[PDB]
Amino acid sequence: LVPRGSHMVGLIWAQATSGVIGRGGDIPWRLPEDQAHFREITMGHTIVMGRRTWDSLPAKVRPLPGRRNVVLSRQADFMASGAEVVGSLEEALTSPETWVIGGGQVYALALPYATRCEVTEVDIGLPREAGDALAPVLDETWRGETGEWRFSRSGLRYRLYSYHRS
Ligand SMILES: NC(=O)c1ccc[n+]([C@@H]2O[C@H](COP(=O)([O-])OP(=O)(O)OC[C@H]3O[C@@H](n4cnc5c(N)ncnc54)[C@H](OP(=O)(O)O)[C@@H]3O)[C@@H](O)[C@H]2O)c1
Ligand SMILES: CCc1nc(N)nc(N)c1OCCCOc1ccccc1CC[C@H](O)CO
Ligand SMILES: [Cl-]
Ligand SMILES: [Cl-]
Ligand SMILES: [Cl-]
Repeated sequence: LVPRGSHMVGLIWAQATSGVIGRGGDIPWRLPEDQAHFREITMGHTIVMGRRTWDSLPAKVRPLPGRRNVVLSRQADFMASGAEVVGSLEEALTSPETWVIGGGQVYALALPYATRCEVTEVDIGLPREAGDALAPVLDETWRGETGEWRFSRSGLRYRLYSYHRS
């Protein structure tokens, strides 16, 4: 339904209400429904991530299956078995559809080129702390849909946002 020849760049992240997305090299909650949602949006596309986000993935689950994994690093010799390692976004965004999957630093690099954001908001009270990874703050050029709150099996509630721009 989209004519060929374009390069869609999307950002996808899950945040606490505060904007925190990462802490102690991990995501500070677990939400299997967000894992399923993440897999559904990114499946079959290129995924780009920072080196710390690659490191945050358990060895037994990376590279993420069904997707072209791209890792951004300033270390040319970085070992990312099953993934491409790139030194800038200049050649990371060549696929028809690329999803930037974190973390805090890489969202900021890629935001200027993005036309979709898929956000999971988790209703957990985590005030920002020194060294937290934080979500980008979208400006007024973004528009989109806010989903209904839903309870996960753990009792945490969450909701999905789908943002778009030209
Ligand atoms: N809740 C979510 O949705 C979500 C998603 C993803 C990650 N996370 C969490 O976010 C945290 C990690 O995020 P983060 O901001 O600390 O790190 P990150 O963005 O994942 O990775 C940063 C690394 O990327 C490389 N990098 C950054 N800028 C670069 C540039 N201009 N050129 C070349 N390479 C560059 C550098 O790797 P080198 O040091 O190797 O040079 C830098 O250390 C973790 O806690 C993770 O669990 C959360
Ligand atoms: C699911 C976390 C997440 N959610 C959204 N909405 N956006 C993201 N960018 C995002 O991060 C993806 C990178 C971190 O991946 C983690 C971290 C902890 C648990 C599970 C995963 C998924 C990894 C594979 O599902 C198992 O191989
Ligand atoms: Cl996955
Ligand atoms: Cl950050
Ligand atoms: Cl921007």
